[PDB]
Amino acid sequence: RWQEDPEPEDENLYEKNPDSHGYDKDPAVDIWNMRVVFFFGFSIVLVLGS
Amino acid sequence: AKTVLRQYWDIPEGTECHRKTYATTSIGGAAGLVVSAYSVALKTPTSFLEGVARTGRYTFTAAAIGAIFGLTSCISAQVREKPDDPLNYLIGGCAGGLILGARTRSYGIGAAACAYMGLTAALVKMGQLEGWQVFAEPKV
Amino acid sequence: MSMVYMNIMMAFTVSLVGLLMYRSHLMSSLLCLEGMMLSLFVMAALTILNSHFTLASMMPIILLVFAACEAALGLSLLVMVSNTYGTDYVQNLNLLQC
Amino acid sequence: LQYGPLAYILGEKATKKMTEKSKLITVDGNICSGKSKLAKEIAEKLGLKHFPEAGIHYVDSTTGDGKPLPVQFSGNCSLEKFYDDPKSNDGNSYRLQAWLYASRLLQYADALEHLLSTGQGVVLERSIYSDFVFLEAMYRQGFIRKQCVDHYNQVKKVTICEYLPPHVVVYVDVPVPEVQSRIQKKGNPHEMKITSAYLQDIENAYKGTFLPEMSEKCEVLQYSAWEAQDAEKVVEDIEYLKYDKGPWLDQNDRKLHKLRMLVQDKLEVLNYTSIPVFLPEVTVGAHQSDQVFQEFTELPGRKYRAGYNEDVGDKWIWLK
Amino acid sequence: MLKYIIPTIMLMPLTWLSKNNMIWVNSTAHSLLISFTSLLLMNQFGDNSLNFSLLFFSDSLSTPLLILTMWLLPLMLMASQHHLSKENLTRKKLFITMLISLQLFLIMTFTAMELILFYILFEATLVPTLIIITRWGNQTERLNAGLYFLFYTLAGSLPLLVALIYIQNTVGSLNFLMLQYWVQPVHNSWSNVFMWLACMMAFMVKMPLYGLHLWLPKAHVEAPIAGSMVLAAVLLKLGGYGMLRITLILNPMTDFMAYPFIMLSLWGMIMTSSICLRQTDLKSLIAYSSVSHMALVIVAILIQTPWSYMGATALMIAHGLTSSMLFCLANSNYERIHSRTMILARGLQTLLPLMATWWLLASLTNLALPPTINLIGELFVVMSTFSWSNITIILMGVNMVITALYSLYMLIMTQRGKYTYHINNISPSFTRENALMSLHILPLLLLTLNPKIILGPLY
Amino acid sequence: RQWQPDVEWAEQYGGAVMYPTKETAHWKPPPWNDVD
Amino acid sequence: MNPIIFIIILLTIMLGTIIVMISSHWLLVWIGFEMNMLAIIPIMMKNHNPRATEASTKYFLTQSTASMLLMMAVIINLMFSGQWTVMKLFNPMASMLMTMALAMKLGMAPFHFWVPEVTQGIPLSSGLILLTWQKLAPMSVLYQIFPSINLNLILTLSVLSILIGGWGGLNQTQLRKIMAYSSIAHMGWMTAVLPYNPTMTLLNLIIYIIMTSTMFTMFMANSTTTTLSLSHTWNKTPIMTVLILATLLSMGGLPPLSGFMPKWMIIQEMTKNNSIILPTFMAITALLNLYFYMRLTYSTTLTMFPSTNNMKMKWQFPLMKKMTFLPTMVVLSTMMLPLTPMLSVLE
Amino acid sequence: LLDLIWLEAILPKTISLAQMKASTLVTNQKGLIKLYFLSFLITILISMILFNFHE
Ligand SMILES: CCCCCCCCCCCCO[C@@H]1O[C@H](CO)[C@@H](O[C@H]2O[C@H](CO)[C@@H](O)[C@H](O)[C@H]2O)[C@H](O)[C@H]1O
Ligand SMILES: CCCCCCCCCCCCO[C@@H]1O[C@H](CO)[C@@H](O[C@H]2O[C@H](CO)[C@@H](O)[C@H](O)[C@H]2O)[C@H](O)[C@H]1O
Ligand SMILES: CCCCCCCCCCCCO[C@@H]1O[C@H](CO)[C@@H](O[C@H]2O[C@H](CO)[C@@H](O)[C@H](O)[C@H]2O)[C@H](O)[C@H]1O
Ligand SMILES: CCCCCCCCCCCCO[C@@H]1O[C@H](CO)[C@@H](O[C@H]2O[C@H](CO)[C@@H](O)[C@H](O)[C@H]2O)[C@H](O)[C@H]1O
Ligand SMILES: CCCCCCCCCCCCO[C@@H]1O[C@H](CO)[C@@H](O[C@H]2O[C@H](CO)[C@@H](O)[C@H](O)[C@H]2O)[C@H](O)[C@H]1O
Ligand SMILES: Nc1nc2c(ncn2[C@@H]2O[C@H](COP(=O)(O)OP(=O)(O)OP(=O)(O)O)[C@@H](O)[C@H]2O)c(=O)[nH]1
Ligand SMILES: N=C(N)NC(=N)NCCc1ccc(I)c(Cl)c1
Ligand SMILES: [Mg+2]
Repeated sequence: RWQEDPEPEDENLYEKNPDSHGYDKDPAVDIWNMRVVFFFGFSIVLVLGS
Repeated sequence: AKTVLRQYWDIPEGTECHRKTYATTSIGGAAGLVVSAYSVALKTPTSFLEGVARTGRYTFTAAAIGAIFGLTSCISAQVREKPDDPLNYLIGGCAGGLILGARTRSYGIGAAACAYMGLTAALVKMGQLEGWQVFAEPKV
Repeated sequence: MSMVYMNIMMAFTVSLVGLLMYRSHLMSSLLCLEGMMLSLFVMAALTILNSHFTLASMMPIILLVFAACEAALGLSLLVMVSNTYGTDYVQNLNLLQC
Repeated sequence: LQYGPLAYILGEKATKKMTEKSKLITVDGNICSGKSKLAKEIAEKLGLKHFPEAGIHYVDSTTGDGKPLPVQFSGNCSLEKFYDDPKSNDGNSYRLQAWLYASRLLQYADALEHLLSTGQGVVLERSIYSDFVFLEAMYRQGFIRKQCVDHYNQVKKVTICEYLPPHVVVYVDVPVPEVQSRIQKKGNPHEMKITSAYLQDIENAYKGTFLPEMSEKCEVLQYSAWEAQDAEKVVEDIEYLKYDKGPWLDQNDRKLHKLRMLVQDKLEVLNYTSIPVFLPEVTVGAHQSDQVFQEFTELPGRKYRAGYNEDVGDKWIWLK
Repeated sequence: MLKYIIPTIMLMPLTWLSKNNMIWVNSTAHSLLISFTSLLLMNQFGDNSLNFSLLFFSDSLSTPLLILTMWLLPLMLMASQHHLSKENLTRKKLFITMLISLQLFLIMTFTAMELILFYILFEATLVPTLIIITRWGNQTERLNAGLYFLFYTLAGSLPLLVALIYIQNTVGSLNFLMLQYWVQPVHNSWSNVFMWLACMMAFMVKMPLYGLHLWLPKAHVEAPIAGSMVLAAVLLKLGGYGMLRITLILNPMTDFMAYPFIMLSLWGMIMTSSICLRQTDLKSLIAYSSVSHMALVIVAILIQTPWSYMGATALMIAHGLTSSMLFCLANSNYERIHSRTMILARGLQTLLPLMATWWLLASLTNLALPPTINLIGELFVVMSTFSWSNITIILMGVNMVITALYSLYMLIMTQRGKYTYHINNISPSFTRENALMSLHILPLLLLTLNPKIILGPLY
Repeated sequence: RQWQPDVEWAEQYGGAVMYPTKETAHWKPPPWNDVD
Repeated sequence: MNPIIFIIILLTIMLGTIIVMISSHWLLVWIGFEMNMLAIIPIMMKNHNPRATEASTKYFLTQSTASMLLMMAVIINLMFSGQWTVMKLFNPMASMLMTMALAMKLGMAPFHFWVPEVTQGIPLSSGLILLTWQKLAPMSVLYQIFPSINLNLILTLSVLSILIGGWGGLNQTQLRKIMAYSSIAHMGWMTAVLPYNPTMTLLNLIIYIIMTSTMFTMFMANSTTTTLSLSHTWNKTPIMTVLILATLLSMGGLPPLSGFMPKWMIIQEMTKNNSIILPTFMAITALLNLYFYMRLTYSTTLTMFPSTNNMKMKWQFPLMKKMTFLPTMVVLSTMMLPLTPMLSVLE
Repeated sequence: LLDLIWLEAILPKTISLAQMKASTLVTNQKGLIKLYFLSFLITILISMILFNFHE
């Protein structure tokens, strides 16, 4: 039938980055994303908020 | 149309059934004729006889609904001794809906018509009791 | 009202019914449209003349001039229709059904 | 002043610029018929602008930096693949033909715009009027389906009717055995796989449908392979034409203003080349088209309207 | 409220002016900061509400809903950034913009002093919500789900508009503080019956009431994860919050008008709870669980007692976090096996030990284990409906049994038993997923230590 | 991946009407350029 | 058409409307309609094809009939009052004839049949004039004669138009016909409130014109006349699809968009007059319009329809259509709700 | 029986059918000038004889 791209294969983030936190493919961005979530989420809102 | 509606609402509910059934049948007949006129003008019948058959079919179908509603709703008010009750119109409205199912030979249309026309008649009775305005006179 | 108004009002109604009940020729419906104007011209003239409304005496002329210009436009559309199909039959003007 | 009603009102009328030399000339013929060389000579001698035949990358040549774009931005149409596998299941045969008609339509619009804006005539190699000979040949060899032909005629019906035909049609008549001889001599590996039957169908369409049709409305000049070498004689024939037929005689400043308003707006020119007719050969799925379009926007000088691309050196953008 | 409206608006220039690779980092960080400042709304008094201005006020009802709303935005960004990774940059920013605009409407909706202002913002939330479902939903049926969601709401909300305008003509104001003092009793009449229905049906459809709930399982099965989170956590509570406010001006007619809707809710919760035992799609099961939990809230609101209003508020907050957790847990399985079928992937506790703990904790809150705020809210409702009529305890008790059965059934089927042999892509839980789960359960369980802040004005 | 309309879905909106009946079975989509 | 002639014909269309709006004499009102109708026919015919000739002829017959009925009402009014002042009429038969004549000119149901056919048969720019500017002159007459209009007649015309307009649009795939039926429904809102507060009629008319102009302009920018053609916009001008989505949701009356405002204020004015059943019926019936607006958004913006290979050739050329006032019109079409109290300028 | 059938039937499923049927009545017109102007005559007559809008 028509001209359509094939379905891509789902990529496991751990292949390229075994240390991946699951936020981003870029390891530097991935680590920063983990840090803001953990710092502003747990250290600030949950601890100081509590 | 204002003269017939004046006659119908002048009679007390649950009394003078034959007069009530005549007003609603004539009202139903008028609506049937109006529908037939537009139907014949906008959808040309194949022949003169086919146009007459369609006009009678719609007109009788509409007068049949108007008669059953008037008769059934007037008996319900008489039998129950409940004149100012919307439930009588709900019973009369659903009865007319069933006729439409029969005349259109269908069970879904009859059931749908019973509920929608049954509710509409009940709402009409409430508006008469509570003075609801459909075309309200400008006041402010 | 005066007796003449009966027939002049009737003439407008006859031409209005004629206009609304088409047959085949588009020209025939244009004639009914100009008949309507004619009855309007006569009724307006009678009212204005009888009441001695002096300045309104020009109004029927203005009505006549503008209505003739409208009729000229209608005739132009009729010939364009006739050029397309070879007749002025209104049954041919049904492409915009779909 | 960019052309428009205001420019037209102020005296930019076509009849001013157009002379008796303001002629649109098209050269036609079979494959390897020598039309390319004849077209250049005619243009040189008459001082006309020459348009090389519009191919798969004609549109790229008129936009951006003018260089051809990758193949995915033309749909992966390939003339080479057409010779290698004319019956390929991927629909390349008609996808190419539909793309080539749009390319020719664009070039014809460019040629008319040049003629109407400058007054200088043009020479084209084939046109939207003769493009169908390839489609008929394709269909008769069983390379495309009947539904492809129906699609082609729909697009042609609503596009070709907007434009005026050439003033002069020049046909070079080389027989099929000679064409095949010239194809093998040219030595292009893919072209040599052409069948004489395909070439005979091209000629049949040319002589059966094209030339008789254009004769009713154009000046049709025919030459053999030998007669086409004498370019001067061809140009002598052109200069002695009477121009007593065709709709170019009915044209006037009013009608040519509407025509110039059309050919200058290329999106309006190509409007009906993408009619929503879901033919498998030309239909592109949403995911592919979306992906390809994002790639196109990333090409140099293509993200923004021309003149607003800082990555290719445009300046004063904050005042433009 | 401008101290929350403006920084919420500023999230949009932040997302659009961020570096291409920092849109998730920046939007998540700053929406967590906004969530932090929202705790200042806890300045609540025993007698008076916190009346900021002519447009906005906060009280003990809207304050917990406001804090839940602003907390959910960073959680939604965390949950969405993975399945949107392939999406092009401009469309990623448009998605985040729809989430931000949803929060802006929500915080204004919950603090609007005037009821017609509440209406417009209450209606505005449809637009971004519909866009999120239809544009970024995965399957063909998102288009139908969008329509059912849109037209169920408008079928009820348009009559509410007429009723609200009618009330303002009669009373002269729709300011909620004014109505507290100028409220007059609603007398029996057919006009007042339909005024009552117009004032209530829109909120019933959103809750959703049993019989008007069929749009909700559709919406969830088709929505992306963030759509499901905001739908379950907050958007359902627009109905409850609306009902809690408007019932002020419907007395004493609510005494008898509530009967059909109490019957639908009381019987509805047992039906929907029973339905959960047979659901084959995990998202659909969680969706039906919401209908059952919110049937309790409808009953609580309709019987109008201090205990029922306190229980209704706690239930709305507790369910918001629990149902959002459950959707996030189900989504994390979907991102691996790409199917919502509950029976497809079994025995996941063997492969994902820590994720099975989150599954256990979420299930325990769903069945209302004491002393979670899920149980506190449910218990307060059960206590108050017992006084309303002692027989309700039988229906309330049966639902508690069925709720435990389907909650543990969902846990047992997906986490226990034997793993499915051919499913060999169950990769270890990401830090993002674990953090997302804990950002639901931890505030939920911490609220047990100070429940008063989620008990509402009647506390 | 996310479903997007295919040719089957899109052809639902390419007819003369949205709801074909016996009356309109003969209707055809008008010319692309309005010219008959 | 010669560009200078096209300008003079456009100015005559405007002048005819202006004459209707500034006249105190009934004859001048009639002249304004005659002049306006004469000048609009050439822009219906400009593309010279049988469909454009049929549309121009169907339009001419309808408008000429309506103008004859109008002149009858004027002459009957003269007979029974001896004056020509444009104001309330002095005879109920004259009022019915003028109301029916103006309903015919506006294309209100059941005099609506010409609107979808004429709009379909003329170019987009001509349809833009037909469905916006042409509403001004008849509505301005209704603004002045409304005290003498039969309430039952006008409200019946309004209710029918809202039903016919809503139902008629459900079956349409042609954009011009969708706009035509959408126009019919919106006229019903304008006349339903006229007996109660003409100011709200003006508000609805102005906002309707703005959103209608926006949609026609966006259709013209892409030369789209069918749903399927419009579904190719995402693969050419993605911004345009977002603007179309926002405008359609506004024409659907969804808060917080501008198109909620006229429906909101009409419901208020009717309820102040103890009209509850009618506004509620109108609001629920307007959901029919929202349905087929939403259908367009699905095929244009919220899903990506299949494309064609030749579309790639379009990626290399920019939009060169004027799109005059489009950025302003789209912002007014969607973002005006916070300024609703500004409606008092129309008082 | 209830949540996938009858609660569907009594409202969204039946309501959509009625509108679709009503739309086909309104739009299935023959495009004939004669039939449209004939309906205008019926409308004007009905407006007077039935509803007395001329009073
Ligand atoms: C799905 C629902 C669809 C829409 C349903 C709409 C329901 C609208 C309610 C019907 C209108 C109200 O009903 C109307 O009320 C007024 C109030 O006196 C009555 O008015 C009547 O008053 C007296 C009797 O009291 C009569 O002598 C007089 O002839 C008449 O004017 C009307 O005879 C009645 O028909
Ligand atoms: C759609 C039909 C198109 C063709 C129109 C044909 C022309 C119509 C001519 C109308 C002129 C007559 O108009 C009519 O005259 C009579 C004469 O007093 C008026 O008077 C009549 O009604 C009023 C009521 O208060 C009183 O004067 C009196 O009861 C009665 O005589 C009517 O109020 C007026 O409506
Ligand atoms: C007087 C009325 C006008 C008021 C205008 C006030 C603001 C004017 C801003 C002018 C500068 C805009 O800057 C222009 O847009 C963005 C943001 O900077 C930049 O491009 C952007 O790409 C991506 C986001 O898409 C990011 O990496 C980053 O945000 C930026 O690099 C352009 O490279 C720059 O040329
Ligand atoms: C009581 C208050 C709320 C009432 C709300 C009711 C209003 C209507 C809501 C749904 C509107 C959806 O509008 C339309 O509905 C029908 C089914 O109903 C959908 O159609 C769907 O069901 C029908 C009937 O089984 C199937 O034939 C069809 O294949 C399927 O797609 C349409 O694709 C949708 O466009
Ligand atoms: C409480 C009042 C609420 C008022 C809300 C009004 C909502 C109006 C919604 C649009 C109605 C028309 O919507 C249209 O309905 C029909 C019938 O269901 C659907 O039609 C679909 O279902 C029918 C039923 O089996 C199938 O035969 C048909 O093949 C299928 O296409 C259309 O796909 C849908 O586009
Ligand atoms: N399928 C297809 N091929 C085409 C079309 N136009 C050109 N071609 C091919 O492009 C190639 C070059 O065409 P020609 O100009 O005729 O050959 P040429 O030898 O280079 O030029 P001449 O010497 O003048 O004959 C040939 O293989 C043609 O078949 C077309 O419209 N469709
Ligand atoms: N005819 C109507 N009911 N409406 C109407 N215009 N009433 C006049 C009352 C009014 C309202 C607002 C303003 I500001 C002003 Cl100055 C006057
Ligand atoms: Mg060559």
